[PDB]
Amino acid sequence: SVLTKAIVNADAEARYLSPGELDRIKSFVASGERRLRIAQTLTEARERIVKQAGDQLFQIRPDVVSPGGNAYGEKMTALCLRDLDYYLRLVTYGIVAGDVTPIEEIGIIGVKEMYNSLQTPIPAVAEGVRAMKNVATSLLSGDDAAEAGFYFDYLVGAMQ
Amino acid sequence: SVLTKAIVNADAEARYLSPGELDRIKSFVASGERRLRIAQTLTEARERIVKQAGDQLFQIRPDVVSPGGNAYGEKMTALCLRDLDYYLRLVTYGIVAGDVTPIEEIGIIGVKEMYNSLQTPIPAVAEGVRAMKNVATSLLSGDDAAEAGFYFDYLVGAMQ
Amino acid sequence: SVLTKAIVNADAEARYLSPGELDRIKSFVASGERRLRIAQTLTEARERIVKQAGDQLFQIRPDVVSPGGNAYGEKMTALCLRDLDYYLRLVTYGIVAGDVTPIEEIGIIGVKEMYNSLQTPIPAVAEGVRAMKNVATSLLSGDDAAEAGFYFDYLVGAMQ
Amino acid sequence: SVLTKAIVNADAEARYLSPGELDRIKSFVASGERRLRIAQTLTEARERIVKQAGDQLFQIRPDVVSPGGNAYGEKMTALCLRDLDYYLRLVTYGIVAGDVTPIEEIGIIGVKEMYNSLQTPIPAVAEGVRAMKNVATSLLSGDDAAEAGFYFDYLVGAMQ
Amino acid sequence: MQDAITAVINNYDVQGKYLDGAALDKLKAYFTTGAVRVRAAAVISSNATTIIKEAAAKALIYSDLTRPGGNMYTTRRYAACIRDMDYFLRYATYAMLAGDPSILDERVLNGLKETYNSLGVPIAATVGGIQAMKEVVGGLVGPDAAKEASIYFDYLSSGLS
Amino acid sequence: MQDAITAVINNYDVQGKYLDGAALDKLKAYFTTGAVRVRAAAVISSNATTIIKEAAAKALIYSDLTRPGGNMYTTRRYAACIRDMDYFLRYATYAMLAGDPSILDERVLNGLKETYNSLGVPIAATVGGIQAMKEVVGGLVGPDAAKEASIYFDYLSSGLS
Amino acid sequence: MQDAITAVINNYDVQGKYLDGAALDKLKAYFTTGAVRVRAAAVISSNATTIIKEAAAKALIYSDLTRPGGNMYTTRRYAACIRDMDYFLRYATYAMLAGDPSILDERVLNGLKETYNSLGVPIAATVGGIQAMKEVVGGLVGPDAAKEASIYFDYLSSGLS
Amino acid sequence: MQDAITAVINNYDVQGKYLDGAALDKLKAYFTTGAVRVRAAAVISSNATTIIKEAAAKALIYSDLTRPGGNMYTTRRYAACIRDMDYFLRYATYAMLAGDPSILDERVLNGLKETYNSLGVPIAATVGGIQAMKEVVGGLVGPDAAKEASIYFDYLSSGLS
Amino acid sequence: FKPIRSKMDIASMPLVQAALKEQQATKTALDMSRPMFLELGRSFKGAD
Amino acid sequence: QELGTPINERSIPEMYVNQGVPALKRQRKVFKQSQATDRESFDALVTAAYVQVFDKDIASYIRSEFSALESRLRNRETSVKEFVRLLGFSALYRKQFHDRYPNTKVVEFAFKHFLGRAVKNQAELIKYHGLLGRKGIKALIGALVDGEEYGRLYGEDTVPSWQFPTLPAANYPNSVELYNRFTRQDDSLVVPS
Ligand SMILES: *C[C@@H](*)[C@H]1/C(=C/c2[nH]c(/C=C3N=C(/C=C4\NC(=O)C(CC)=C4C)C(C)=C\3CCC(=O)O)c(CCC(=O)O)c2C)NC(=O)[C@@H]1C
Ligand SMILES: *C[C@@H](*)[C@H]1/C(=C/c2[nH]c(/C=C3N=C(/C=C4\NC(=O)C(CC)=C4C)C(C)=C\3CCC(=O)O)c(CCC(=O)O)c2C)NC(=O)[C@@H]1C
Ligand SMILES: *C[C@@H](*)[C@H]1/C(=C/c2[nH]c(/C=C3N=C(/C=C4\NC(=O)C(CC)=C4C)C(C)=C\3CCC(=O)O)c(CCC(=O)O)c2C)NC(=O)[C@@H]1C
Ligand SMILES: *C[C@@H](*)[C@H]1/C(=C/c2[nH]c(/C=C3N=C(/C=C4\NC(=O)C(CC)=C4C)C(C)=C\3CCC(=O)O)c(CCC(=O)O)c2C)NC(=O)[C@@H]1C
Ligand SMILES: *C[C@@H](*)[C@H]1/C(=C/c2[nH]c(/C=C3N=C(/C=C4\NC(=O)C(CC)=C4C)C(C)=C\3CCC(=O)O)c(CCC(=O)O)c2C)NC(=O)[C@@H]1C
Ligand SMILES: *[C@H](C)[C@H]1/C(=C/c2[nH]c(/C=C3N=C(/C=C4\NC(=O)C(CC)=C4C)C(C)=C\3CCC(=O)O)c(CCC(=O)O)c2C)NC(=O)[C@@H]1C
Ligand SMILES: *[C@H](C)[C@H]1/C(=C/c2[nH]c(/C=C3N=C(/C=C4\NC(=O)C(CC)=C4C)C(C)=C\3CCC(=O)O)c(CCC(=O)O)c2C)NC(=O)[C@@H]1C
Ligand SMILES: *[C@H](C)[C@H]1/C(=C/c2[nH]c(/C=C3N=C(/C=C4\NC(=O)C(CC)=C4C)C(C)=C\3CCC(=O)O)c(CCC(=O)O)c2C)NC(=O)[C@@H]1C
Ligand SMILES: CCC1=C(C)/C(=C/C2=NC(=C\c3[nH]c(/C=C4\NC(=O)[C@H](C)[C@H]4CC)c(C)c3CCC(=O)O)/C(CCC(=O)O)=C2C)NC1=O
Repeated sequence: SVLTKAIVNADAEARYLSPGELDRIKSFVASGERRLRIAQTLTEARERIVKQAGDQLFQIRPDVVSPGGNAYGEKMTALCLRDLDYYLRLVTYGIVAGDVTPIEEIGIIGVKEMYNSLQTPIPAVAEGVRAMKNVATSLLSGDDAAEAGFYFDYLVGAMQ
Repeated sequence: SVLTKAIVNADAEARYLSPGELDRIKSFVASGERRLRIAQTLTEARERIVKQAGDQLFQIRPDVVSPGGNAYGEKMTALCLRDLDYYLRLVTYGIVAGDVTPIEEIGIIGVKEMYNSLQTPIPAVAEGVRAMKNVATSLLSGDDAAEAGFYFDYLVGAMQ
Repeated sequence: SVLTKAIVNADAEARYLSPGELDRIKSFVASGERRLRIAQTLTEARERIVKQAGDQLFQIRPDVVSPGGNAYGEKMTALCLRDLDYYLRLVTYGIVAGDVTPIEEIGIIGVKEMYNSLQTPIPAVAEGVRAMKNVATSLLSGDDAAEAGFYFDYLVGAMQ
Repeated sequence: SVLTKAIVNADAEARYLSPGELDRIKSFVASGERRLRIAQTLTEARERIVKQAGDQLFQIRPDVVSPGGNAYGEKMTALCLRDLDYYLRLVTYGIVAGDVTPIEEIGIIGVKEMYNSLQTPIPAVAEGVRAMKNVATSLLSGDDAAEAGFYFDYLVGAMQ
Repeated sequence: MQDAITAVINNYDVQGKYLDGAALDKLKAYFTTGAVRVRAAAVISSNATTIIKEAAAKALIYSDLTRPGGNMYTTRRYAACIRDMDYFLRYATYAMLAGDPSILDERVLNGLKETYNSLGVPIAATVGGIQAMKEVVGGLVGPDAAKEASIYFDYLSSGLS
Repeated sequence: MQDAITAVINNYDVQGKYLDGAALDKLKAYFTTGAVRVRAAAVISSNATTIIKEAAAKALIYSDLTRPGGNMYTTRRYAACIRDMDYFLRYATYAMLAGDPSILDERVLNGLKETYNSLGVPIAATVGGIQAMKEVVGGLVGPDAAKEASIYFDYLSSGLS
Repeated sequence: MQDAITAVINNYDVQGKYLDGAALDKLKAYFTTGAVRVRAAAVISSNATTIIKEAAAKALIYSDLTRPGGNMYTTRRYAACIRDMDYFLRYATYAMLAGDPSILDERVLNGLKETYNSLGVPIAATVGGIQAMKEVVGGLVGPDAAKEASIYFDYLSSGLS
Repeated sequence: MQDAITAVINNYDVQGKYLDGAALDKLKAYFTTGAVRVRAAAVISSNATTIIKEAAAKALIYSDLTRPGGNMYTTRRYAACIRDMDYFLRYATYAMLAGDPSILDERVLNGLKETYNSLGVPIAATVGGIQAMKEVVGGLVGPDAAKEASIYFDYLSSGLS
Repeated sequence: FKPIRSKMDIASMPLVQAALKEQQATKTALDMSRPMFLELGRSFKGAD
Repeated sequence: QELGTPINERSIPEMYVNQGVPALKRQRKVFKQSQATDRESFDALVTAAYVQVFDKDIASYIRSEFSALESRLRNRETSVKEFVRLLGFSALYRKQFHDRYPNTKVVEFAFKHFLGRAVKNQAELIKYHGLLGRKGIKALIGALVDGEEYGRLYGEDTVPSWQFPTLPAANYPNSVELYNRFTRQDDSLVVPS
């Protein structure tokens, strides 16, 4: 989180916390209520976002649901939707934490290796993540929409 | 409104108003308070009807929110939701006025040239309107629901 | 004329012409051809203007052609029409000259004593001049119409 | 300014503004953009014009920067160049106003008495102003050059 | 042209605003006075030619207008004047039913003053006839709608004058 | 007295500043509305007596002011009131032409309050008449110069009040 | 209407003169640029609706003109505005093909200014849209016909202004 | 005395009008500048003595004022002059907090001039001291409230002179 | 004691006048924290 | 650059614009018959002569009472000096500026209207008030118009107009106080003695 990053930086430098670091600490704690509200909204709308993102992703990449595709079949598509739910949960974790430490340590480190082993289209994962981004942003006010879109865009970029 | 449609024909043939016209004005004026109460609930549920309608529209056809779609992007989707809100407002206008004069003069005449220049799917817009009809009917009593459904039905018919 | 007024105000200070008054002189000479064209156009249609304006004046103010009216009788009406023709000639002179110097010396100063001695209604003469203005502006282009209407308005206000 | 001089005559004669005065006001406001451009150009070249005017003035008559000269010494030469800056500002004010009332009220009436009291050579000051005119006209197009040269010649004539 | 309801709807559509309490109050205000307007219009339609007859006899006829040299002289001009009176009464009925003077401003008063000035029509006589038919309709309609009927006749008279 | 241009020039001269971007923007803003001021001034000059007549009819006459015991009773006081009314109109025209109330403060408002207190003139009635010409001039000039004409009438009314 | 050839022919017929070296030179000057005009006309005919669409995107929509209260607000007004744009494009194509703004004066410019004045159409916004169409057409056609097409768009904008 | 809030409230009470959009805009514009005034007043209060010392050193002392026969000669008059400078600084702080020079007019300037001619105090020297304090205060308070602080010192100097 | 009146309008002060212009711009130009579909269908003028 | 900047920054401009003599000293026009030829300019001279005398307030009431004087002036039978003198002989001037004031305020009103200043000193009050009471207005006006000061300042053809005197002492504030007074605004005599 923000506190973890500030603490690790001060420890690596071998000094006490900078006043600007305390400034970002105070801003981060003051933004706690709004971040919790955004996380609550996304958690309550977790099913709709995942389902709609799946439908939109299958429209741009119809071949993934096809005979020579990774997600061919009802349970193979269910696994893809469960993956999208996992990434939605990780985005909620990142929003509540204030940075992308949990998202990084859970879902992008080695994701290329895992999906390469599974023979899974990663660009299709990225398209699904973008679809979840659009569906989630449709359910939020503008400022919170940009705040969540930051983490969704980071997930899209890191999955490349 | 009913007044304009019942006065224009009288001016056209050059006579004073006929008793059928007068008594249809009586039915219209007697239904005035119930018309106002009907229109008030739709304004209470303005920003909550459009969110439900957008989800059903995009679930029925996700291709408009696809990369080759007209509504691709956050701001494109916001514009479509704004147009749906516009048509909800026009439906409230028609409900209160008792006819379709304001609806026609504001948002149907030339709408085909509108959406052809913008290259927007008019049949998609029709399903978007029908979603608003269903969500509005879900929050009204049966007689009032049918009354609003008449104007939603007219908008859907004129849109295509 | 503009030349006359510039020369007179320069001679008031007993100094050579300032450059600004020279730009006055160039603007006036450049507009002089258009002014003379407008005056010739009004000159070609002098009889129709006075006739229609006299009809308009007698419509608005019928008391002057009433038994207790200054212009009661056919010869008294003919004298009124001759006065209107005089004012039209003065307006054409003003338009060609550019400055209103001839009109004031010919048919403005002393006109109060004019119509007080003759017992003629000055407001009625004003109404006749306004009708002349309308009929004259009906036969001119918009810029030319405004250019003539300014002098007509001077006549109406200066007979106040 | 021309507005002030027209209003002063109108109030002295106790009457509304004449059509000639209104026309000169109109031309005066029409010329405003080119006047503002000329004033802006002179304002941007303030330092260069002043420095070059001082250099030409001292070349033409170096006796003023001699030991027995009025402007001998660094702190005395600074005041002479500041006076030249004052007159350049007055010229820009005159150009923007359209005539020389600001120049008269601020820098010429009593200038003979002040410079006689300070024992400075008024003919030297006039040549210094003329050098400023030459440097200023070096940075302007022909029409704007003549327009500024009018005010510069006014200053040169007044300091005489 | 526009009625009260369409006028309020247009006045809110220009601002891009939903119908709120004040606008619905205006609409309910028009809705409450519905009965008097249709009853006044029905009685006026039933008594139109009688109204024109009394208005003519009370404001125009038995005067120098009907005699030679007047504007109302000759059967042609008399028929023109009575047709104009019937026209005015009909459009006043329309404006009373619609609750708005827009129809009168559009289809009646537009150019009428200048055309009557060109044709020599007596504007004062026209206003007197309009007020006479206003009086007769106020008598006929009863207390329910006499005031509403009178307002648009006053509007026509004021626009002409 | 000062206009907009001379006001800017003096305000910069007292600080010893060359005309910068802000002063140039102020002068540009004045110059962009030069023609409308001239047109409105010409209209007011042409319609001067009618503005006074309708303003007096709307605000002063047909009341106790014109009756015995009123301040504008008798021909002398009526003429004095209309001459003052015309003074206000002419100086408002000067202010709207110059774009500055400096002339109004310099040549009209100084000593006016205590002069009217000495003579017994009703200041409230004077403010009413000034607002009367404000409405009339706003009707005459049109949308273009209505507010700019109105600001100086408001200046005169606030100075008297 | 008339093209360059017809204009020269009429200007010599009004003197009753057979064609001389100067007229032949003018005809040669027009003939030397015939191919580029036809190419630009074909490109404009191909991309007419696209030219309108990016023209509207850069100049008109996403502004107060589209919001409630804009002149192009409502479907009817937007359809009328885009029809006006396609009219301007077609007549500019005609003018550039004929090498003469006579057709633009005869069938486009006359009446249009006061027509927009009566309708309330923003002339400045229309001129801006015409300029956007001009720049799109110039970018599309290439250096060969850019100035030749742009002169008629400037003619239309100047006639409107 | 009166601040910005009471000035708006009194200006509306004299008309007997409820608060409208303009009054609320004025009140919001005052409320937004709340913390800046408090910070500037705190800085001035903390640095009061140094401001007086520096202003006196720059403008008054080391001259004929403090040498014998001068108006600031003797401890009895030196203490009085520095007390007067303290009074001016304190009331300038009050005026800056209130956002209105009404306190300066009511409790500083009235009778002050004729008091100074009665005592023999040099008005020009007092004005010079006030401007020196103005320069020092503008240096201290920062760019946020420099103009706001300087306006009241200029008000005091113009009232005295 | 005579009333001392007021010669300087409070809205002409540097801080208040500097805040009024910002108040105008913030209310007219920019949007805020309601949904964009609601904020894209707004007419900034009220009766013009 | 900094040697021409104000020092003690003028934090409120146009509080320093108005200092010094008023702008009215140089923001008004002087009228001369010698350069007032032609009908348009002659009317301005005539209407200005009714404002120097009569002090601009009861001058607007004048419609046609002085019509024989204007005719002779236009025909060049009498000079502007004669016109101004005959304007002070009329019953309107006597009614307005002599019939409601003490005999010494008539001297002050006569000075400010026909010379442009107030009374110089006590030795001039004694001369010009001991003549007005001896022979009335028609001698006091003749003494002012035919004096050496009038001949120096205005000569034959020139409207009197306000002058802002520098000397002698207390003639500038005394004159300016008279200048900035509307008609009937204040009737204190300013310079009693
Ligand atoms: C619209 C007509 C109005 C009107 C007029 C009227 N005029 C007269 C008589 C005269 N009018 C003039 C006018 C002029 N002489 C000039 O030099 C000029 C300037 C160019 C003018 C305008 C003169 C000289 C006369 C006298 C006769 C003559 O010309 O020799 C009359 C007749 C009055 C009589 O007593 O006979 C009338 C009626 N009357 C109206 O009702 C109209 C408003
Ligand atoms: C009480 C009647 C008064 C009167 C009237 C009068 N009118 C005419 C002629 C016309 N009236 C009209 C009117 C209209 N045209 C429109 O479009 C409308 C609104 C939709 C109106 C009201 C017109 C156009 C004419 C001229 C053509 C025609 O006659 O139809 C006349 C005839 C005059 C003539 O013969 O030229 C009269 C007499 N006259 C009075 O005295 C009454 C007061
Ligand atoms: C609408 C008329 C109101 C009114 C007015 C009234 N005024 C006077 C007398 C004077 N008014 C003036 C005014 C001015 N002198 C100036 O120089 C200017 C500005 C340029 C002004 C406004 C003056 C000086 C006088 C005194 C001299 C004079 O009478 O001319 C009077 C006459 C009072 C009397 O009889 O003594 C009246 C009646 N009265 C009303 O009731 C109206 C509200
Ligand atoms: C369900 C949504 C569909 C869709 C819509 C879409 N619309 C636009 C752009 C505009 N739409 C309008 C609409 C109106 N103007 C009016 O006056 C009325 C009547 C009340 C309407 C409905 C306008 C003016 C625009 C232009 C932009 C603006 O408003 O300023 C767009 C954007 C197109 C672009 O090129 O940016 C879209 C996407 N798209 C879909 O796929 C749906 C079917
Ligand atoms: C060292 C100069 C200081 C100064 C002075 C200043 N004075 C004026 C204007 C006037 N001074 C007088 C003086 C007198 N009245 C008398 O009777 C005489 C003898 C003849 C004296 C000495 C008067 C009457 C005036 C006003 C009329 C006039 O200008 O002649 C001015 C000019 C003010 C202006 O133009 O508005 C100044 C500058 N100013 C300083 O800064 C010095 C301390
Ligand atoms: C007589 C044998 C019949 C009859 C007639 C009758 N007429 C009136 C009233 C009017 N008649 C006219 C007629 C004309 N106006 C014209 O311009 C022309 C063309 C030359 C005609 C014929 C008019 C204008 C009137 C109204 C009054 C007026 O002139 O001002 C009446 C009176 C009706 C009333 O209500 O008072 C009568 C009785 N009556 C009969 O019994 C015969 C059949
Ligand atoms: C009657 C024979 C003539 C006539 C007169 C007329 N007067 C008015 C209105 C007013 N008349 C006065 C008059 C005076 N006020 C005074 O102090 C004196 C001196 C004693 C007089 C004579 C006034 C003040 C008014 C205004 C109203 C008021 O008194 O408050 C009108 C009305 C005009 C209007 O537009 O309303 C009329 C008609 N009209 C004629 O035709 C006769 C020749
Ligand atoms: C000397 C033993 C101590 C000392 C003195 C000191 N004084 C000043 C400056 C001033 N002293 C005065 C004094 C008086 N003014 C009066 O009217 C009287 C009564 C007769 C006195 C005693 C004044 C007015 C000044 C200001 C300058 C001026 O006179 O114009 C200084 C200079 C302070 C400075 O420059 O900031 C000093 C140093 N300092 C010591 O340490 C000694 C113990
Ligand atoms: C929270 C971190 C995390 C993730 C993400 C994760 C993912 C994950 N994705 C899986 C399968 C899968 N994932 C995909 C994904 C896709 N197919 C496409 O076309 C696209 C490129 C993409 C969807 C947009 C597919 C097709 C499978 C099934 C592969 C198979 O059955 O062989 C599996 C194997 C089955 C199982 O879950 O037991 C895992 C573990 N596990 C974790 O712990």
